[PDB]
Amino acid sequence: GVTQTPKFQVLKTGQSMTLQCAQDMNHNSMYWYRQDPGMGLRLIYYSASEGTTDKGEVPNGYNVSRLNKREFSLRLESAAPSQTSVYFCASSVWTGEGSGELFFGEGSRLTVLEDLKNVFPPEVAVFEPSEAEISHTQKATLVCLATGFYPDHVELSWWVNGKEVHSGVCTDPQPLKEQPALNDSRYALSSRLRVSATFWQRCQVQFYGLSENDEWTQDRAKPVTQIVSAE
Amino acid sequence: IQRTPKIQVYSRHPAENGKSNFLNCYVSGFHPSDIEVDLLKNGERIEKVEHSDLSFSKDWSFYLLYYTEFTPTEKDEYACRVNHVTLSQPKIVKWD
Amino acid sequence: GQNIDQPTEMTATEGAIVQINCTYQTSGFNGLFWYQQHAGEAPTFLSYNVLDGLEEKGRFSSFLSRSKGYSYLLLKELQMKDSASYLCAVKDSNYQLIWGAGTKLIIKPDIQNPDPAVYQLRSVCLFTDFDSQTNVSQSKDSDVYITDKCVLDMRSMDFKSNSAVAWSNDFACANAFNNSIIPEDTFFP
Amino acid sequence: MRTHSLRYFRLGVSDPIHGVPEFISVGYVDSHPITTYDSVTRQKEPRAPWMAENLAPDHWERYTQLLRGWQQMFKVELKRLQRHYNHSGSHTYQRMIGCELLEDGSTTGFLQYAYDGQDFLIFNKDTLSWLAVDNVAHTIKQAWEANQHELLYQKNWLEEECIAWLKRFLEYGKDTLQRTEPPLVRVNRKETFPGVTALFCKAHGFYPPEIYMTWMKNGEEIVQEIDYGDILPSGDGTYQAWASIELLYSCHVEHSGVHMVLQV
Ligand SMILES: *C/C=N/c1c(NC[C@H](O)[C@H](O)[C@H](O)CO)[nH]c(=O)[nH]c1=O
Repeated sequence: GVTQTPKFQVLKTGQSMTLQCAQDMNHNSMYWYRQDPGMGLRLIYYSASEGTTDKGEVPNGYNVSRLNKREFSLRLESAAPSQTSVYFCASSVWTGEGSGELFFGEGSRLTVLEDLKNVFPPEVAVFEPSEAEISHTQKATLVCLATGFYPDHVELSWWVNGKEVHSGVCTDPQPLKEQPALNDSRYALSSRLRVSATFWQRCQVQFYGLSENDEWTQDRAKPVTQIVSAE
Repeated sequence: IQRTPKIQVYSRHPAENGKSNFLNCYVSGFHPSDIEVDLLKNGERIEKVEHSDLSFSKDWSFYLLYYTEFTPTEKDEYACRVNHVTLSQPKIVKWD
Repeated sequence: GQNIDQPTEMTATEGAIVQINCTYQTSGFNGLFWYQQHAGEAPTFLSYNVLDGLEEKGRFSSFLSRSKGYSYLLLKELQMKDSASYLCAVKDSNYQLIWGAGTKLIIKPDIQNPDPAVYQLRSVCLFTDFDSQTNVSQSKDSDVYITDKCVLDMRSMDFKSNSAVAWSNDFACANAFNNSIIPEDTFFP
Repeated sequence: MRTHSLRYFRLGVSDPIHGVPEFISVGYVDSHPITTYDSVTRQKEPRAPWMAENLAPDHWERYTQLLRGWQQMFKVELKRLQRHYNHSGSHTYQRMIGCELLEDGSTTGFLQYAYDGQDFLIFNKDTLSWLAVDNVAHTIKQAWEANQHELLYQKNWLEEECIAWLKRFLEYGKDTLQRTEPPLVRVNRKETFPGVTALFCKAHGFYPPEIYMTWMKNGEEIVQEIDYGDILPSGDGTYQAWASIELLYSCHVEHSGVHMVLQV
């Protein structure tokens, strides 16, 4: 019902940005929330109905536009690192009615960096199941490792004989920090795929990085949005 | 169903010629809400007239209070002139 | 609106029951909501309560006591899919939604046949088939990386297993999970 | 404590004639306006000084936004009602919500809608149902009763929220709302139509407006015709009223725990 864009975005400090949100449920009220670890959702701005908007709890550094009944866009005028967060658009039939629930958008992950020099896609490697696991459990675990990526904007998925699988799959919820004492540490993500010894006898990682619009003045290949795989 | 206003013109305190008082015009029980009220002194409109905002009754009708400070004299005539959609022409209600 | 308190995290076993409390201290009350939020997903509405009582929606029930300023979300026959965060929100006298920090819910699977073993893959060390009571401790070295406990489900074989991964650049599978309280009968090929 | 009430009204007008706003919403504590909002100002403003000094701008800012949404909802509901009736031109839609804190400490709560100044839908919070006056009201009733949770929210608002607001506003406006100004009462005797003597019992300068006036004959209730004057505002925050009869007679006046007798 609620469609928000973009899913992921890398921004340099001072850069401007606009998050889009549309709903076709004929809802009158629209909201912009940010979700940060260890605290409750915080309302940035809201629009009780078409033709009015007002400040939420954290409006500083943001502005909104209720363009029509369907659309409520959020703008970051001059991006600051404190604005690194997960952004949610939500809609409800009305405000000033107790029981009306919120309908949430899919989320917008925003990373604000002083510069784009530490942005890297992952190195994706697949590890073949051990002979020992096959002769002890008659099951085979394939392990995938996505390493050295920055920022943490990845979607790991498994693909067997041309089709995506969900059974016997476990991906780590949060990636680990390769240099934990470093403020700009790069990341590592693992996932497992378990099959039967008879079945064993390819992993892919979608990275969200830079766009065509971003300026790249380095020797290494531009760290753009891409898919890194291992067979 | 339209309801014509009830119009009542009375002094704030028991009236005594030569003693300052307030003239009230209470317009109530009307529907719809559009109304025009004027207080008159010898047929002429009093300019310094105060009034409450449109008010709501539980029976869905409306009421208002119009008032002006005055000193009554035996020769001065006071009235409240009201117009509403139920009235063909404005109604002039004399102060008794 | 002022304060909403719910536990940071809760752990319970699969097939069992869990109750998530929510206490609120607000200026006025216009209802209490529960939202479910899966890892890296949008929150979805679960329930609404404004008068005292208990309401049942499938395996989920929501309770409210207005006088005690308290609610609970109860889940029955705990399934692995119930691993998610659970958000409690209250509408105050001004219809402002006050959100609780959320409760992360971890469902421990039912390990019928525990076979603790550390294998080497072609390097990475995989600690698998251990029992849900085993807690995987993090690394202390700058080059060694230990992941968190993961649960995978092979629906065709109705088999569930626990697993943790380890890698470095000197590094041996025997010393890999030494930081954790490893089961005594762990297989080391 | 005496009986007190909190009520909010909403008035919606379609095709408004030059001057009349499309939407008005006014709040009252007893007979005193406390808040106002209209489609022209698009602002929630205090109508009593004790409301202004006790409620922070955060209150006024939050409700302005809610009233902006309630205004839009009233616009659409009135379009839908006019379509249901096949009505063109300017029609009115009204809402009244409120509660009473009775002297015995018990409470009442009500929520009602009118179309063209006539009863349309009446909420029954004790059965969570809507009482419809005709088939168009019945169509709306079916829609409102389909949302069980909004019915419970409404019961909770009337029975808890409304009462808590009333008690808050009673504290803010206590110097005006809980005060008592005793009536000045006089009896006037006059021969009107030849052979007829009229007795007028007149009261003024009293607050609250609740007064009881009755004419008695030889100590017991009169069975003859009594005329009554309306309880009218004097403009200074006090009221006036009267009761008359024709021809041992006495006027009895009770106001805020004091009984007064005027023997002719
Ligand atoms: C401050 C102004 N409030 C207000 C209200 N508030 C009372 C209720 O919150 C409202 O009627 C809800 O819709 C009840 O469910 N109501 C009103 O009509 N106008 C107002 O200015």
